Amino acid sequence: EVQLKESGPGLVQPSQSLSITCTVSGFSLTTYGVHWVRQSPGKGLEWLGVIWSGGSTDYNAAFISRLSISKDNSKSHVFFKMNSLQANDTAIYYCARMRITTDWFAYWGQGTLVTVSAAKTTPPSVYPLAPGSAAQTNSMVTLGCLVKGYFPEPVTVTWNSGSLSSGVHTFPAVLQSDLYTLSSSVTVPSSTWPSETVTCNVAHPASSTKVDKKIVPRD
Amino acid sequence: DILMNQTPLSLPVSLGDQASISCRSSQYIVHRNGNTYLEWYLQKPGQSPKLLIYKVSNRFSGVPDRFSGSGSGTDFTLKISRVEAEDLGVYYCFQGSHVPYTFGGGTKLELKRADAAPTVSIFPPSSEQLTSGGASVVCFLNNFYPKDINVKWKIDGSERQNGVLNSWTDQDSKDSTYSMSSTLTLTKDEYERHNSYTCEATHKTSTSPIVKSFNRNEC
Ligand SMILES: C=CCO[C@]1(C(=O)O)C[C@@H](O[C@]2(C(=O)O)C[C@@H](O)[C@@H](O)[C@@H]([C@H](O)CO[C@]3(C(=O)O)C[C@@H](O)[C@@H](O)[C@@H]([C@H](O)CO)O3)O2)[C@@H](O)[C@@H]([C@H](O)CO)O1
Ligand SMILES: *[C@@H]1O[C@H](CO)[C@@H](O)[C@H](O)[C@H]1NC(C)=O
Ligand SMILES: [K+]
Repeated sequence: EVQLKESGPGLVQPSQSLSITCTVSGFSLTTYGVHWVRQSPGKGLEWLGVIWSGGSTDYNAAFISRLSISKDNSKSHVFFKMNSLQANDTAIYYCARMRITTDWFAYWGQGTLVTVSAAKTTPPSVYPLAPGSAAQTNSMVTLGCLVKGYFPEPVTVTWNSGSLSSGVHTFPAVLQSDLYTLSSSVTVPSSTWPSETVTCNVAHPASSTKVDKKIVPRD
Repeated sequence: DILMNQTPLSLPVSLGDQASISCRSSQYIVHRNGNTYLEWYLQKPGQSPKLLIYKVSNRFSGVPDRFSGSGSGTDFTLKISRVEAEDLGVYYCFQGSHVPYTFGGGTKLELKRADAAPTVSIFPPSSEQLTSGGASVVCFLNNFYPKDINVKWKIDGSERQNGVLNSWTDQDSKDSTYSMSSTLTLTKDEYERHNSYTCEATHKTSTSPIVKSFNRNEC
């Protein structure tokens, strides 16, 4: 009912520009300012700038040299453009009405995850993680899948087609080189495995990859 | 710029506890127009921040009575009187009085539980990965409390710092614990120059580290 809908790329090449459109419904751009904010693990939340009802703007001076905010009152669009992105501009970007006085239109857009990278689309390797031959047994048994060298995010991982929903930790991806890696662990009865099959199902839609990998015990 | 310092960084609590979050500004934050634009946001995982408190003390649309703000000058506080499950997340303070607008570092509101040691599991590289030229040794440190934890890799007696990447989960919905992976990545060639591989976890629960390991001689 009040909505700020964001549209634009989730991937930007180093040195290229990021454009986002914020489509506003539920209040008038000719009465209320719209702000732009980003969130990154390096800097947390950072306010980038604002376009006021009259079209005047304020920018964070650390960005002023490469940032532009404009709008189209008739279409109810606010436009964000930042130039010359570098790896550390990887962040979630938001349009938002904040810093309110009289009104109750304080709402944020759903957020646009922007990754700055020259990486090419690349499917994962899926390596099974089984205990070493030596030794090593006690209840329960923890197994895993290593999902290595993919781009872009995301991948999904389920176990035995989702039967082993419980006892699973699938960890956040980290960057090594210019590609992503993560792992998923699963813990299941020592009596069950290997009498009972355990297979991880990995999906990477961006490469139309679907892989099941059975966890064989090693000898 | 105006500096916004939140404390604590992290706050554990039981469902029904009262909580108090602090935000301190490096200067006075009264806008030229006379208003004090101190705002409080709560963010859940994978959601946009949502406004709780505006102009210091005013509750936003649909914010429960149990939430309240106060403060003046350089000192502001948010207090919750009876924390419910829906209140858990990361709290942020914001000043929109002086360009550039700025956020605090965040305060995480997480659910309290009894201590638990990490369940540590070490996994040698799969034969598949070795064929591909790489060797990732994976260690999982699963289901531990509190969050703080230290992981250390040793190869043939020597601490190994380079090639180690770590990834952490958020607090588990079902049991309220955390889980971590530590992954040591080597080339195949360097993996096969060494025999003993050790993952060592040091945690509040034990004065002795938890040590899992394997030997390649046995692989
Ligand atoms: C056409 C109007 C002239 O005003 C502006 C413009 O809209 O382009 C903005 C104006 O900036 C200031 C000011 O008075 O100098 C300071 C800025 O920090 C803000 O406070 C703005 C507005 O007051 C903000 O408006 C809103 C808001 O967007 O939150 C909405 C309003 O309907 C109202 O609710 C107010 C609130 O009551 C008062 O804050 O909040 O004002 C300045 O940039 C002038 C410029 O000098 C023209 O050359 O342009
Ligand atoms: C961000 O990235 C570039 C990398 O070239 C660097 O010059 C700059 O110091 C960094 N600054 C911040 C604030 O991240
Ligand atoms: K108007």
